[PDB]
Amino acid sequence: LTNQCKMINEQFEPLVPEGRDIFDVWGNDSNYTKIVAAVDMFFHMFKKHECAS
Amino acid sequence: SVTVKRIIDNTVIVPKLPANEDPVEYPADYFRKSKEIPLYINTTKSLSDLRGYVYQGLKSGNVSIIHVNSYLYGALKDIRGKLDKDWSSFGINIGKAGDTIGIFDLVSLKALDGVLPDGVSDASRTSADDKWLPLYLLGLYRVGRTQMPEYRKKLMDGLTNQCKMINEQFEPLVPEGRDIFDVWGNDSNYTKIVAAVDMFFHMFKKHECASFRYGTIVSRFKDCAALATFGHLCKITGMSTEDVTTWILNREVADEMVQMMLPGQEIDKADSYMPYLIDFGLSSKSPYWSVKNPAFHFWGQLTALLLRSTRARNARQPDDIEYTSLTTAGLLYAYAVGSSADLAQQFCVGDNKYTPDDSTGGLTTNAPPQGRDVVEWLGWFEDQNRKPTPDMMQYAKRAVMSLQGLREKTIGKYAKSEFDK
Amino acid sequence: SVTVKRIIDNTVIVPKLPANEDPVEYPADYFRKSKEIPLYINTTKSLSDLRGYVYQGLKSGNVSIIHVNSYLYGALKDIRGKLDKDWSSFGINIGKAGDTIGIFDLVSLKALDGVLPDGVSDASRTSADDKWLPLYLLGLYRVGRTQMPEYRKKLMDGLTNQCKMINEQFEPLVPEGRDIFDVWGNDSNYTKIVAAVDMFFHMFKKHECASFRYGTIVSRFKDCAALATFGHLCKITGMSTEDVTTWILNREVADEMVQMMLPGQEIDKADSYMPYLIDFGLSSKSPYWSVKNPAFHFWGQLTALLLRSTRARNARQPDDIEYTSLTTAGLLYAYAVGSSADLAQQFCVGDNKYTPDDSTGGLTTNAPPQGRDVVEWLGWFEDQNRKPTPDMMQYAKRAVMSLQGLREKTIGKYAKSEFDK
Amino acid sequence: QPDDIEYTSLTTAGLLYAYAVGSSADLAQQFCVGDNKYTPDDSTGGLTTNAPP
Amino acid sequence: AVSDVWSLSKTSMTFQPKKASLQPLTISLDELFSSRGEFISVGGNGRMSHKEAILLGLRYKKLYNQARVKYSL
Repeated sequence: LTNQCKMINEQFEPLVPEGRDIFDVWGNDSNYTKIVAAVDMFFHMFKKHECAS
Repeated sequence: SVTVKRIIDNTVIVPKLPANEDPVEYPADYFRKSKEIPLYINTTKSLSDLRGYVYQGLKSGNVSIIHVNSYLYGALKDIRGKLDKDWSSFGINIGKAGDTIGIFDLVSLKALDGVLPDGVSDASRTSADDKWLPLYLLGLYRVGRTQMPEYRKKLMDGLTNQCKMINEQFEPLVPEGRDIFDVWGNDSNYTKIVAAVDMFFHMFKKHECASFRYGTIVSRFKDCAALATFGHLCKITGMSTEDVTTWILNREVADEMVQMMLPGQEIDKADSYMPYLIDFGLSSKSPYWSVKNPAFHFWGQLTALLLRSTRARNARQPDDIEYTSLTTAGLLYAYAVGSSADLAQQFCVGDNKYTPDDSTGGLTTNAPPQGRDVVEWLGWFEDQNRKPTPDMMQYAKRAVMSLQGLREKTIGKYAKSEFDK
Repeated sequence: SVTVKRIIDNTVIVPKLPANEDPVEYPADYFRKSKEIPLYINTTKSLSDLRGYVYQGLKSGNVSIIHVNSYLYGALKDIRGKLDKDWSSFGINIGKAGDTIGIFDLVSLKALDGVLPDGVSDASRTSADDKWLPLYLLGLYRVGRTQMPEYRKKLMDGLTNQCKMINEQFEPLVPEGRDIFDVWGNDSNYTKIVAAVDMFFHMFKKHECASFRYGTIVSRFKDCAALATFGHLCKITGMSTEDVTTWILNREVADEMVQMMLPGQEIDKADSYMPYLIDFGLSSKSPYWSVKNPAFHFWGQLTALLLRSTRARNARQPDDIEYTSLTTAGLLYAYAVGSSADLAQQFCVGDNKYTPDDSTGGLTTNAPPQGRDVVEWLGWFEDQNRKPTPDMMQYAKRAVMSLQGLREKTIGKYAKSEFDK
Repeated sequence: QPDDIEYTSLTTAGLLYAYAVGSSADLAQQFCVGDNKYTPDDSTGGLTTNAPP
Repeated sequence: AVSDVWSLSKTSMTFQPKKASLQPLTISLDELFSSRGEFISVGGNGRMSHKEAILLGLRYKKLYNQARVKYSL
């Protein structure tokens, strides 16, 4: 909640008690793991691009 | 020593690890491609209108950096400052012997229009221009960087200095008004302004508007902690740069030292761009960070700590380095220095002490060498079976014994639990 | 030592460091370019009005320094003193033979137009000027300076000497009503008034109004702390300035000593401008700051501490200095004087103990030199293999083991955590 | 700490390796101004070999 | 006694004070050494002269350099 403020606004989404009970589901979805890996692999090649952030 | 065989199987194995190829970016290589520093500021709004968005933007916590960057340009357009000599850095002749020059005299360009906020405005303040507001914008660059429990202490002297102008006031909030200006240092353009002001007033030292440097002075060598640690070691031992180099006894430290001392970076000359390599965007990976020189950093601080350094306690203990051998090398250096105070008469009223040669040998020499010649000490340590002496360990025990309230993962904490058993 | 080779690949390395060089500013050099110390007193309109603006300004915690300056000028304006001798400092002739002189006969002018609005005032106040109010405005120079809680002893002090004329009153509040007079010492006109008053009454010590010095006295030799420790060291050793100087055993300290003792700065003059070089704007970087002589400060205070000093306990430990060498030199010196009281009979009735018949017999020795000559002690120390003796160590232990309540980063804490174990 | 492994043997091997690394530091001159130290012939002597490698 | 220079151990030497009014230091080998072994331990030979033995002998109470600047030595 500091890197998202670099662009335009400061906004926070998840809550306190069940804040972590919604992200551990995502790691089970194989397509989501394929998305974050492909993104990381892409910018590992093109580090000088501004979207490397 | 390349091919490795498994004994039982009589089979070849190739030990290998993931690659690590993150090179450092040297200041000189920037000017080798780009011959001008870009600064994108949009001047669409007047001085009075730009003043309005910031005033309420610090209170509400909703402040656009574009408005700040435009306001900082419009409040520092002063062309004050006459040069008496040539000013050139990396083949860039920005000034000559005649010109009355100002800041922003690098390369100035314009940013694309499309600033969407433009909200929460106030036309109350008018005479609060070149007084207390712009100096406070530069001062929050200091406060935002430190993530230590030291927010009030950095907001103590970065507020009282502004009261000397008109009024004693503060805008950002106490609790939530601390995370707002942490976004500021991420903005490429704002950091270019902070470095440009501080560089300019480092040249024009005597100029009456040099007071801006308060809060701006922390940008100089801000990334160059590895040069600082080296500087600090020279002062703590009282030896020259050349001679401190010869007491490097570890290969990793030597490689790092070579990296830091690459010719043609203008490190030793005063008025240069290099002290603000990251801030200007000349570099994105500084060769002078203390994370890119981990072994030298560890060996430097530890030796300084054993020599009673007041700042080495809270220094960073780096990960993934050859601790044990770096510790022995540090202990030896510290021990040589601290057991050999080269005390000599400096002044006289007629008579003085002289002993160029009167030292007799023939088993008249059990004690460690007198002086700080690494060749001699490497001789002595060789005779000590390359193993630290009860006396070396006692020196270290005495050095760290009284350290209190140390923090985790520090060089002070390492040394204490290493030498006080 | 210039060229450093790396042994492995025979590459040349050039060890260098960032330049941190700010040349010290000597008092005499000011009068090389200017012949007058300008006192921009600005506004000088109605004492009765200024009285009211100031009185409420201190009560409401919002008073303009311009109003304070103008009030102080008009209150001390008429103070006169008749000279016996000539008065000159750094070439500039202040007074002649039998002239009648005021405190402000040190160059006065007018400047920037912009009088601060009413703010807060009341006409109810009578004529209690020369009575207590200006002394208060001079005495808050002392109060708004200290970091440690001593303002609850300094503001309380401004009540014994304040009420010599009329009743008892204190204007600034307890908690946040302190930062108002903190800033004053940054308005170069105000500091010039405090220094002038003091310098005037240091000359005319017999004047009836010499008690104005109860507020201005700490303005003198402020910014010359290094000279004080040099003086303190002479008084605690009992040696001459010349003898103490022969006991410098570190090059860094010698360098600093040469800096302080530059000829032609009127340091030992009776009534000079130099005890106020900063406040009078003669200098911006005092050659006689402890900060500009770190090694000497450490060496001096430690020696004094081991000699039972009641000042040194709380003396600030500097950083970036050769602590180990300095400590040993300090100890040796401390031990020399602490072993050699040099007791001698001073008075007789008809019989006195004679020493000129015997001072040293055959063989009866194995003890330290009985004088305080550097040369004999340097000779003795080299016989002791240049390492402090158990007895030197027990001496230091005994000197520091009894002191309690030490603060951080002080000479006291350093010595205790070095010798008490 | 993993389960189902031979702790006692891995400890001895680990102790010996660490003791070997810890006893013998790198320690060699890297830079020189005029003179430098060497010892590529002088190993021991000597029979004072009541010491580790 | 042995060795060749140890005979002179009982005979004393005198060194002239460097300062105007001081007493000349009268010293001997049997005063700087306890027996015989100490002399050979510190680095002594029989082929030594009486002075060279005495100068080496100024190491018992650790007082050579102090004597060096205080006496004709």
